[PDB]
Amino acid sequence: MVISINQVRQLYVAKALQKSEKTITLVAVDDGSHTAMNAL
Amino acid sequence: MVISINQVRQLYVAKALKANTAALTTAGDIVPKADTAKTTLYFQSMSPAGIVASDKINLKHVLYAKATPSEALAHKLVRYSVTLDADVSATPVAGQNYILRLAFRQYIGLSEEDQYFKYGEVIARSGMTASDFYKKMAISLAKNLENKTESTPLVNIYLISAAAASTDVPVTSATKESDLTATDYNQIIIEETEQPWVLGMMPQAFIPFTPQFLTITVDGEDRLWGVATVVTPTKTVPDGHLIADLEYFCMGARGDIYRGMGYPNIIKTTYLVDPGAVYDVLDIHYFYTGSNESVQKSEKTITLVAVDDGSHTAMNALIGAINTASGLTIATL
Amino acid sequence: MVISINQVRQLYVAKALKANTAALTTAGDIVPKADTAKTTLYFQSMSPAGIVASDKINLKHVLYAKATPSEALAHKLVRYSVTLDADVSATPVAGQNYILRLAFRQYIGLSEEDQYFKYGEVIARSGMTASDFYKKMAISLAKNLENKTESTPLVNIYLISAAAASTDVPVTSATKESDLTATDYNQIIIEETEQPWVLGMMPQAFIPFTPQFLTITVDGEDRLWGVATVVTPTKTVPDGHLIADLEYFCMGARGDIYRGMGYPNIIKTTYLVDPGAVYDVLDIHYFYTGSNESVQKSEKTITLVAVDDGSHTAMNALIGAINTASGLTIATL
Amino acid sequence: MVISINQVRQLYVAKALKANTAALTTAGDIVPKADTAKTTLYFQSMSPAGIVASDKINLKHVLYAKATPSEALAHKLVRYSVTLDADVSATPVAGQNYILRLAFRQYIGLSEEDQYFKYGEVIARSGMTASDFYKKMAISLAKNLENKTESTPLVNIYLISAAAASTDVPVTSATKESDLTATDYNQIIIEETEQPWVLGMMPQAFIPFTPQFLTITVDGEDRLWGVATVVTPTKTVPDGHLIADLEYFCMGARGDIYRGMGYPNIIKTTYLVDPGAVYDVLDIHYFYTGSNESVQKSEKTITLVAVDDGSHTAMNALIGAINTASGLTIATL
Amino acid sequence: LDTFLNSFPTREFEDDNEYYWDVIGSSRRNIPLVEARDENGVVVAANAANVGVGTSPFYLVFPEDWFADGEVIVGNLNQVYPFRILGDARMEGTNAVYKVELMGGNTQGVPAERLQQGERFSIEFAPVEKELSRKVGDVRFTSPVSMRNEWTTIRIQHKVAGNKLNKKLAMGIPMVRNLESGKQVKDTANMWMHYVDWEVELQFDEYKNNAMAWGTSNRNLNGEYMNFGKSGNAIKTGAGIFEQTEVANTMYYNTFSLKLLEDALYELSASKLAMDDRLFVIKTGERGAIQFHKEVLKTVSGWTTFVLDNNSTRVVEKVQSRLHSNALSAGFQFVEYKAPNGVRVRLDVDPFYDDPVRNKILHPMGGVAFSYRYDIWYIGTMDQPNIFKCKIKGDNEYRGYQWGIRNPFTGQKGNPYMSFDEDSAVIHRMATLGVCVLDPTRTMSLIPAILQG
Amino acid sequence: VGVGTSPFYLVFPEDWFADGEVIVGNLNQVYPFRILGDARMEGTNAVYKVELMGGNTQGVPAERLQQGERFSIEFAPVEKELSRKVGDVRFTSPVSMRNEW
Amino acid sequence: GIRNPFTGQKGNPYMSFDEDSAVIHRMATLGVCVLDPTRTMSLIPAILQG
Amino acid sequence: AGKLGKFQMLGFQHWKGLTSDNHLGAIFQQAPQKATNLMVQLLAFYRGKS
Amino acid sequence: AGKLGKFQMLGFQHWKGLTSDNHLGAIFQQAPQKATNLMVQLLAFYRGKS
Repeated sequence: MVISINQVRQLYVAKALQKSEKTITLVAVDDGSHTAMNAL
Repeated sequence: MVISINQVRQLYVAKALKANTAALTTAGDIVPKADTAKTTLYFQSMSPAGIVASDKINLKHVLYAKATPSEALAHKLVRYSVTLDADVSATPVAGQNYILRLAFRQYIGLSEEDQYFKYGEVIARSGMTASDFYKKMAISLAKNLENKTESTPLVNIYLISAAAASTDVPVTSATKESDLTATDYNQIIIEETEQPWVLGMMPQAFIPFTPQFLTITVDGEDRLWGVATVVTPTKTVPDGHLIADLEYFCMGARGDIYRGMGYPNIIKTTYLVDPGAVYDVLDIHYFYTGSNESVQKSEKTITLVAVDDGSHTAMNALIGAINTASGLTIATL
Repeated sequence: MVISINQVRQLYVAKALKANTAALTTAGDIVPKADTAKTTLYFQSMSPAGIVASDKINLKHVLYAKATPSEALAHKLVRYSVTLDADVSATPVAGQNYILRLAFRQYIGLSEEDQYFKYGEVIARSGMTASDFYKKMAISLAKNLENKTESTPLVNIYLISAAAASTDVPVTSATKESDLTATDYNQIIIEETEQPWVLGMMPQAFIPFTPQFLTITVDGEDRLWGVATVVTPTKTVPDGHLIADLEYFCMGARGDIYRGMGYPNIIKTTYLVDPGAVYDVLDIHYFYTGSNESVQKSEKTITLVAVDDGSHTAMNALIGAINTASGLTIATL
Repeated sequence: MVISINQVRQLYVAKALKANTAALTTAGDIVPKADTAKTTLYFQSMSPAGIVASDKINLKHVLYAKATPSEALAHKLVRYSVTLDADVSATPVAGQNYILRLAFRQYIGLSEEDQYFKYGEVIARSGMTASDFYKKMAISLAKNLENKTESTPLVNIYLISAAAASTDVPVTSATKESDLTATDYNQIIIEETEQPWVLGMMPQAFIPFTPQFLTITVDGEDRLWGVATVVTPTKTVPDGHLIADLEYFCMGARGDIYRGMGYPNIIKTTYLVDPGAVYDVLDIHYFYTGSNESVQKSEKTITLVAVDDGSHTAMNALIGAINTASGLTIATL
Repeated sequence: LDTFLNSFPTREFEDDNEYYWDVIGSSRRNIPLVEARDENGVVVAANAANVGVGTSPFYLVFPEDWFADGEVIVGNLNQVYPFRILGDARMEGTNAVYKVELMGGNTQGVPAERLQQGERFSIEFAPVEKELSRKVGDVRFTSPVSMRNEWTTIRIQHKVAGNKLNKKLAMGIPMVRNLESGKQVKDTANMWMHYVDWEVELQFDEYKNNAMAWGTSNRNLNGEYMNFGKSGNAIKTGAGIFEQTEVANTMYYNTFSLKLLEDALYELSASKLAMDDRLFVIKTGERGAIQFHKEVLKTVSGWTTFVLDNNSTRVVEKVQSRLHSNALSAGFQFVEYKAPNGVRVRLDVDPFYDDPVRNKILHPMGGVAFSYRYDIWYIGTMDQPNIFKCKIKGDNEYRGYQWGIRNPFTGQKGNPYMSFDEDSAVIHRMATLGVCVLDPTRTMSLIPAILQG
Repeated sequence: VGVGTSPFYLVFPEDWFADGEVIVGNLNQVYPFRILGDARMEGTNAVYKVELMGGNTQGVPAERLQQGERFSIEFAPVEKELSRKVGDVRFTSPVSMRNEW
Repeated sequence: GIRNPFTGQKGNPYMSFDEDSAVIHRMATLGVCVLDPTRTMSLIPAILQG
Repeated sequence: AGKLGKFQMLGFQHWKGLTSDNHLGAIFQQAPQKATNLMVQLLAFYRGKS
Repeated sequence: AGKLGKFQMLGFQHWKGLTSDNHLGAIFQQAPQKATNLMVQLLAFYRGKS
């Protein structure tokens, strides 16, 4: 659903490895320990 | 789901981490690419329709880059422990109706003025114990909450036995007292429930409540028969549904906003996340400042959502890659 | 796609085969259910939302029940072997425009009156062997057909070095003369292409083509310079994209016909066919007849699908079960 | 030349590095001055009229500082290798006039609309060897190009014998058939000319060209008798004429914008760059930002030049000093 | 270029919203054969005896249920081997295995070479008996499709130090005013704002036209635009006339031939045009008209049957002079070719093809490869334009200054509402635009390969 | 080089192109180029940062980035939302000639 | 910036910032007073404080 | 067969004989009819504005 | 904040601050206009009434 943004928000999925603010969001799967994200 | 933005947000799924722009074969694959001077950073993601490169991050206009685990996004389900206040009586009164009232807010409507009350009643008898009372209360509560005709899964009722205070046993409208044999029951837990979710239509929402008791006459005086103590949550709501609604929204900035508006004549976007997986996130906030007069900051953010496996692998590697590429010092999960 | 029905057709996916109604947990499980009397037959299927059962088959009113293999449903891609006819000349004839015309009958439309013509040209020079000619012709064919600009895929050009008559050296508009270092090329294969497919809006179609040659003066007489012969195809288009549109159509019989129509006010059907897999099929035709004046039949079709590992293990066990259950003797492909 | 400015640019020549403002005696002497906190950086230059100091650089506000060598600025003279293509004929075809057409694109005007063509004609004979053809062709081109007697041929022409495939052989309208004796000539080279340069009013421009051939008749078809393939250049216009116009322009931001307008009623400006020497360069970009409500930026460049002497000794010392003084780490080219 | 674009009409929309139109086509089909099977289901190979001997029955397998019961279906050899659908189709999952019977007196059968993959079948009729007839036949339907186009936006700016307010020029050397053609013109203007009021307009309309014609699409096939603005939002470029058209009906040659051309143009005219209305008007550059001439000659030069005499051709005409009383001129040029049908190839050379600034690739035979390029732009006649340039109503372009104390663009000399304190001015100009070519297949183009990739 | 819309540098002999403008090489749209920032100066040369527009996903042939290649100015495309400034304009001047007796 | 979505103005003669946006700003100055706080008695529940 | 533009979903779909309502939903000629006069306002006592 | 009907697909949505056409397309306020004065009729020589 719709969120509030700091002028943009763009998500990339790592399935296999005057100021205008921008945010880049990377997601990856958890296997119980935090691997594939401390790998990012 | 609509959200707030700092003028833009982007999302890219890290389904697999490669080491070159030549290994982006499967969709979701991604690599962080940065100059050896470490002046810019960007990500080459493999789209289902090919390959892409995220906007370029000027490493001297970086506001904050933090990694978020999945435990921090899994909504923790509120529990309420319910018992008999030993002040009025440590046991039930043999002729009093023990009514319980669960007041609900943010029922179908959006507001707190959207109130909704469900009840549970137990008229108590002489030889009744606390165990029997809790049992019958749970049945009365389930038949009104854990039924199969209520449009919404309001709560989840449980029972705990002093022999195993760690094990909670469920109670549904189908449960019968014969299935509840233990004679040592000491409380009734009442959790929230994961509500129905619909990608881009129905965001992950909840309906909280307060167990409000009614009065009984114990010694000719109106006194409450119980207490609703909050306990440490035990169940959670994984973030798969949040990340998918974030992707559904963040793929309407670098893509089609008429997601279905005009059905045969659409552009079908191919979202890449599995709402049944738990992702661990990385949000890099940065901006763009222009030249002499154009000093205003265009702030930006991009999110990377990788998968979790208990341990936070698949992001510590992603993090290490971004750190060696851009020199940034991001904390591991 | 849209198909012709003999008053109805139902589809059910058989992802996993179980032995009980209790084992149906995952959304592709299936059981063939019948009684010891062998008087009726039905299938208990696991849907995204709970168990379902198919209409009941009167085992005395079965008209036919045949399992097709996956190979039968894969469209073979017709391919020609283009050469220069040794009667005109076994080698190129300098100064002559060796033009080649490729006709396309079912171009964007669907009629045979909607044609499309793409060309390939090569002007020959002295000392030009046959391999050099085929090289140059394949290159000019790619640049006109396998370009990054044509709205649609049309053909797959190849080359065959007589030293390896099996391997089909491919060619694309990116390929350059130097990438082809052989001297024993003897034919220009031209194979039809898999056209693009999207579930439920673009049926799996093909554009058929015939290579038409042109004239060249060899010894004073206008003569055709080549001969196009069809050879046994070697690339087949699996049925994944086909079973998938079948489902899309046959699931609106059990469910919603308003697919995506009023975009936010819709019932989203969840489909279990993977368009990247290879399914066998098991179609069963039967009818219902009434009592003493409603003797008119109502023929009704039911078909089942199951992935193919190459040896048809999934569907073979499927029907072996149906035969142990219904007395029928369908043949194990 | 008129370069572009990001709100300003300025140049300071560095003939010597003295390490103290007391050691600045002769012109071109320079010393990088920076406090011990490295909060500001400036340069003290020994002008011919005394001493001047560069604007003060807020070292927190340095955008890019890169030292570029002299080779990076020496325009390479595009060469060509005209030869008979063995495809058509590895020897001249008697009776055919082998016309060659030089096509000049940026002729006096700036645009490519301003074209200019110089031709060359050679009719072949029996026994005429390739070398003999290249010979007569070079001569015809020279006698048609160099026969202006004013400034310079539009291109320089050379022959090369297979004996010494590296040694060129000039060919001008004064050259004679007898002057050219060797018979193992393989090709005609056509290099472009360094046109005249005038400080202030005639910048370093060039005239690009392509040799267009004209068609002859081999066995039965019109055909281009040769191929013009580029070879690696072997002559580079040095930097001197390029830095000199830079100074002439960058010394009207410090000095007078009028240079000779009111000719006798003008100022003599002493330019410290020798237009016949090679100079490395060192550009620094920085800005100024105000106190409050005055956060607009004023970007400004400071250029420093130093004679290259084989190894870049003059600029590497200047860089090392600026690093020890300012705290930067500019890389030594 | 500006004349080339003014040759097209304009369409005025209501907003900057992606739009689509309906595409309705053709109906008549014929079904391919997948397989044919013996009386026993055994599939017929190619090297096999005929089948259906003695009006024996057999099975035909198709990729679709398109034929009904009791219908007569014919193959490639129409009406020589007629097949009768004597039974409904028994579907093998998607293929409609019919049972058939030869119904034209056939006694010897039907060869196994006419019952092979690809064999095409249409529908003749459903014949029935005079008396006691039972039901046969059915009917069939179709459905159309649609297409889409987008828009784009452009921006220009120029900043000017404030001292350029009433900044006279000595005019030692005359002042110049660059023009659209490329020509300079000596101008008599002391103020230098005259020379920025011209370049911003010039550079801006050039931006528009160069994008309108030579714009490309930034979008993927998933729907994602791939270049992201400095703000972070994605840039949404459209596509130009050329890119929208060259997706269909475009050949890339390394060698031109009137043989190739007439085949293309005739085959098309047969499939699409009447006998008349096959008049094509090719548009080319001067080098192509030469290339056309030389090839028409190469061809006519092969008409060794006829003899060409200047009495009718007049390649050697008598001119008046004084060096002689019988003095002759000599020259000709081919400009048309009437091929064996109402197809007729006229020409129209346009300067837009010869421009050497835009065009940088050089044909080795002279000029730019873009003049060796033949474009038919309006095949047939459409009730409405197939190519039109799109604009929005009221929302076309916006101007604005971001200046401090002095506005040289206006001569204000005093700012109540300052933007900044740097004593400078900026001008900003933004405009949206787009173009559509409804059908890319209604335009032909013969292009040299060096203009490719 | 421009594989996966990666950025690279187009060195030039002067500063003729602005930020956000798209410049076109010899092929003139097959490979569109977008200017990523203002021109850094290497002496008199103007070094730009670029990236391929036009859906490019495979790059640009190295043979298409050698000396002498010609580049023109195509347009300056900008986003539809919150669009910051891009572009510039350009100028020229005459010449003269002489004679005697 | 270059255009105002608030008031509908498409051309900006005095631009504030170069990014194409528009931000509104509104402020009020307010006050409230009781003359005599003894004139109001209240009975507040004890759970609503502290 | 095949597509003409870069973003085109629909292909020419054909069927034969008996035409059910699954056919009419497969050619996009079925849609849920928007009940305009029916609309629920959720019942609550709105203590806002009080 | 729950499902009242059985097929209720929408949910009460809410955002703060600056919006985007994406925000408006996520709440079903952006739709593509259909060009009704435009229609491509594919061209052919229709030899069916012959």
